Amino acid sequence: MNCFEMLRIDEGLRLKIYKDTEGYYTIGIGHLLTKSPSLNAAKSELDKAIGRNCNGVITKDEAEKLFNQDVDAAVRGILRNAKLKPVYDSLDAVRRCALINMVFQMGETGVAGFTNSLRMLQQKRWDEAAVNLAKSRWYNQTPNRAKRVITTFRTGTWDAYKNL
Repeated sequence: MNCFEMLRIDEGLRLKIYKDTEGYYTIGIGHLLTKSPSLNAAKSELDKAIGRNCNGVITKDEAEKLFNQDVDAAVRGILRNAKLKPVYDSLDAVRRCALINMVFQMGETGVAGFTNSLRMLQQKRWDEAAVNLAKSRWYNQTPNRAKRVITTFRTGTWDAYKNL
């Protein structure tokens, strides 16, 4: 399992163009196509991105391609972020997925807020970090997702996602 699978489960994968909460044309795992109100413009952007005639429908593999670009852009930001940089730098691959997961959820700025949690994570105090994370506002609002993410930080495995 990789990052794609974790997010496919927490956020959801859509193979046909859809509108998000706000009305924007999206696809894959929350991959924004365009802020234009046109379905055609949306399809046009997809074909560009794919490099082929899709008519608004992609394969899993393709979505994965897009998800990775999205992931790269997130990381690039992380790496220009003093508080986040050393933590990401310090985590293993699995654990890096969990952090990304958070970024995707609440943005770069929201995660930067977990001052302490972050400190513990960079120090490999997994449990304390998990304890710490559970006091957030985030943990109370999206508790299923948050439990799964914390469990990943705590164990360094995909156990939370095993039978999903």
